[PDB]
Amino acid sequence: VESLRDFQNKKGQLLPYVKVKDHKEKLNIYKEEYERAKANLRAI
Repeated sequence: VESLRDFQNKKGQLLPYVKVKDHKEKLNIYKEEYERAKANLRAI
């Protein structure tokens, strides 16, 4: 039972999901910064 438990533990994995969310928020922040700087320097 405990070996099967650690088997499902090794199955999950979670690292792809956390990398997905990390790269998503990174791209969002980067796009926000790009738009902000572009608008600011266009106005200036």
